[PDB]
Amino acid sequence: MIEKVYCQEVKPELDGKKVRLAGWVYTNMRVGKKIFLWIRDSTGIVQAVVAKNVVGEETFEKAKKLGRESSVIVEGIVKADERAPGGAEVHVEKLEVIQAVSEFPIPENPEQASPELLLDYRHLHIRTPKASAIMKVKETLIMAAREWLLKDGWHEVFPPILVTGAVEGGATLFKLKYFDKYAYLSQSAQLYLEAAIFGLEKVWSLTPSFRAEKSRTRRHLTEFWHLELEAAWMDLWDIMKVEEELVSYMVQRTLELRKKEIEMFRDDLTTLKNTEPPFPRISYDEAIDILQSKGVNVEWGDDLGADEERVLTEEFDRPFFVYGYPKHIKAFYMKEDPNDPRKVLASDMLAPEGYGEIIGGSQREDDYDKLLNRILEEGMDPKDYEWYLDLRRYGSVPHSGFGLGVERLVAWVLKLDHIRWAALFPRTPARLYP
Amino acid sequence: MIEKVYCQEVKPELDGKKVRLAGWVYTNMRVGKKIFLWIRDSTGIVQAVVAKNVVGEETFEKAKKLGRESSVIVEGIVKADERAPGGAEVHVEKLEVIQAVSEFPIPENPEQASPELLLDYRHLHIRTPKASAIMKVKETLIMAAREWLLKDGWHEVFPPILVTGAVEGGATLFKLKYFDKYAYLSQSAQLYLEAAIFGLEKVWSLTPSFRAEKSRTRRHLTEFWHLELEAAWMDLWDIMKVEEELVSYMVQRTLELRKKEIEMFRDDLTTLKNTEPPFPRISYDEAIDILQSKGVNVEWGDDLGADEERVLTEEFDRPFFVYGYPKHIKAFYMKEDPNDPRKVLASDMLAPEGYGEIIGGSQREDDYDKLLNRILEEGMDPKDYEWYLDLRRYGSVPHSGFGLGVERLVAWVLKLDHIRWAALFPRTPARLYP
Ligand SMILES: NC(=O)C[C@H]([NH3+])C(=O)OP(=O)(O)OC[C@H]1O[C@@H](n2cnc3c(N)ncnc32)[C@H](O)[C@@H]1O
Ligand SMILES: NC(=O)C[C@H]([NH3+])C(=O)OP(=O)(O)OC[C@H]1O[C@@H](n2cnc3c(N)ncnc32)[C@H](O)[C@@H]1O
Ligand SMILES: [Mg+2]
Ligand SMILES: [Mg+2]
Repeated sequence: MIEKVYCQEVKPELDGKKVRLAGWVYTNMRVGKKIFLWIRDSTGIVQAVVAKNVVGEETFEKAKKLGRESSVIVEGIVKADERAPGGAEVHVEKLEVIQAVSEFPIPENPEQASPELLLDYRHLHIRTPKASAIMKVKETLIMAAREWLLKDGWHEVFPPILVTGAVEGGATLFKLKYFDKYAYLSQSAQLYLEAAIFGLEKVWSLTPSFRAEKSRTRRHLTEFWHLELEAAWMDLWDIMKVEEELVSYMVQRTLELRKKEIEMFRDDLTTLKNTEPPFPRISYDEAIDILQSKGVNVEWGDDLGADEERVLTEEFDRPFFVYGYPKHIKAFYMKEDPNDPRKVLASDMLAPEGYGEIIGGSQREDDYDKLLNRILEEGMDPKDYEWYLDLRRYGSVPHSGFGLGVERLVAWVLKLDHIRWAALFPRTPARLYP
Repeated sequence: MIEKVYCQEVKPELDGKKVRLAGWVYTNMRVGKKIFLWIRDSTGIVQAVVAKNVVGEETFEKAKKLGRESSVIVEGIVKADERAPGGAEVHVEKLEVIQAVSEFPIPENPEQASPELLLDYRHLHIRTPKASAIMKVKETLIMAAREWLLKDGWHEVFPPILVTGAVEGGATLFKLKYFDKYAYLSQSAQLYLEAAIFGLEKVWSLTPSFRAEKSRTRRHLTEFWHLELEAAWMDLWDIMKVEEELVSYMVQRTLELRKKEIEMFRDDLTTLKNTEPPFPRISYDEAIDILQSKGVNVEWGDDLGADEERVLTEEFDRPFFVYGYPKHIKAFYMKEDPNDPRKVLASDMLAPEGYGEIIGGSQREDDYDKLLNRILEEGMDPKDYEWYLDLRRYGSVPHSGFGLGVERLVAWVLKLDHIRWAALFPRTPARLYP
């Protein structure tokens, strides 16, 4: 490959040096007698100045016709100039047009288009600066998680996606034909992580999870990226400490590295800056009282839906925990509160500013008889869970874990109006394509 | 959480210090008047010495009954002793039996069991030392890949799993009902990575890929982990350089960190040590000649199946490339060799010692008309690929990429007898459970 110079490298200190740019036309404007092509690549935008008496009539005429997203190679000499973007421009000596484009279907400001058009052309939308900024934020949050997980001594595992058991209820399970049988798409790797702690003690995975959720909200995808941890020996309170340390590190590391991208989306970084341990903790009981005090018609035992969570977040300026939920609005695998068996040792972590749940976790039931009884009570077939019950037969230990919704976290960090914008190619009940 | 001391931390320098172990009984033997419990955790095995006159009759009797995989907490004093494992043992003061076990269904040497029994109890098999060693190797290879990818400036993305297009042929596609429509499970994220290079230039993903492969070989899973890279500007020769640099780094970093685990599986590390650039490169033409010279009944134009690849590997002592395949045994998206349009600019990387293909990659067709013609020739519906064709309409650039099978790589590194042992919970046509 003939090596290129990235746009971000075009700096005043390169004055007088030859560079080869490779990228796509961002804008094309005549300035005086010259053509100014702003060329974008994955690192920035550089002004390339095309002069007729330097490149010749043929090249000059070709340059006039280059619309947005035309692919080009540009060779020229860097000139330091304070008026130019980045303080330096390229005086073009050679222009190779790879493909001229004049009708790119995403507008220069994509948010002047209908969101439905942007989704119809999602494969083109992702190359635009704001959409790409979201993907850089997403990769940085995940990089940060892996740094924290490595340092704190967790083992990464690669759990199955094709499964035979519901983790989070049958209502949101995708079913498929699998040769001579049927399989489901995993809603969560949790049960497999619970198997893995017996060999590795502290484990995590990052997997796509699948939820056949009919409701078309701004917080639900049918496919999402799910960062899950499970640990031997830890109780609910221990796992909550892990959650706040991990999320704080993810957010602070991403503030450190991606300030520029975040400032494209936020006028106020306060809640992100506030994201350090210890996070506020309220009981579900306290949540109900806060909600009732603000006029919300909620009764103890009711689920906290998105609208309840929204009002609740008004009282907080950073992520916070709600803990100790009524048993029967939570999943079958959760350990009862030994002080009050009406409740389970569950906690959710909610983001402020209306975003609501980003993590769901719990301490797991570690008693065989109790777990089996709960499976039966929920109308589940113990045969589908025999292997999971085995974990309570062959050296059971107390353990806890949780799952983080990566897109939910990205949506809060960037104050997105819909979770879909945090997925490279979002999947929702009416959207499968591109 | 009351803090524990990991088995690996029990060292002679801790002589006289109190420790709290937490783990599972590995062996239980009476030695003289005492009970020696070897306790395993995720980091090793420590000898815990239980003396009747120290712990009392009740505890001593409980200790006698602890079989393999009994879960225990042990508090005691470290004593340096050269006869003990790791040069140090724990003199037990307190033993808490969490759950006594006597009938763990995996034998102490698992390979004395039928592989079918181990798979039936896969959730228990994964906690055993060899199986856990495979998972530590797998996580280290992947950690190494991410280190290399970060340093070399690639962006991580999170592509879709629910899709509408075959990347690697319709024969191995899983189909499912998706609300009012149908979806497929991704065979490969490649086409989406190709969209993403227009914004990010150099991208990668690690995703589960799904292949409805009926043939029950030792090299095929129906679900596998797929590390894929795609890069603007790079041709086939460029991407081959990336492949050998990445794989060499993965293997060398894993040799550095996981020598102990690898030596559980290999008597000879030579081929791993040999894995540094430049890898040998032979053309498909050369491969055919080598094969014909060794008596293999292969004709130019024929696919190189697993048995052909096996014989071919005999001539190599490290991974190697085969390049320049006949067009019609390769996928629709591959760029024709401009010097010889009977061929495409494809290469596979084969592991030695009979393992065969670990990477499939190519330069991609970047001309709209050629790609459309190929889609039509293969009986594919251009409507399902309109968005992919769009990438050749809106600023097309030359580009190349590849996919690495993580389990295939692990199987070669550890000289496994079947790829299934490299998956946490393997999926094959007859195996969906646990
Ligand atoms: N390992 C565990 O303990 C996780 C547990 N088994 C679990 O699946 O919990 P959830 O609360 O359903 O999901 C966990 C998180 O996953 C996200 N999530 C859950 N459903 C989601 C959906 N339909 N779309 C997008 N994100 C979704 C939310 O952030 C939620 O807090
Ligand atoms: N991004 C790309 O260019 C990849 C390309 N779209 C692709 O899917 O190529 P394959 O050669 O089919 O698969 C790539 C690798 O994926 C692995 N693989 C492919 N099929 C596999 C299977 N059924 N089981 C286990 N591993 C399998 C093999 O290592 C193979 O070399
Ligand atoms: Mg939840
Ligand atoms: Mg292949």
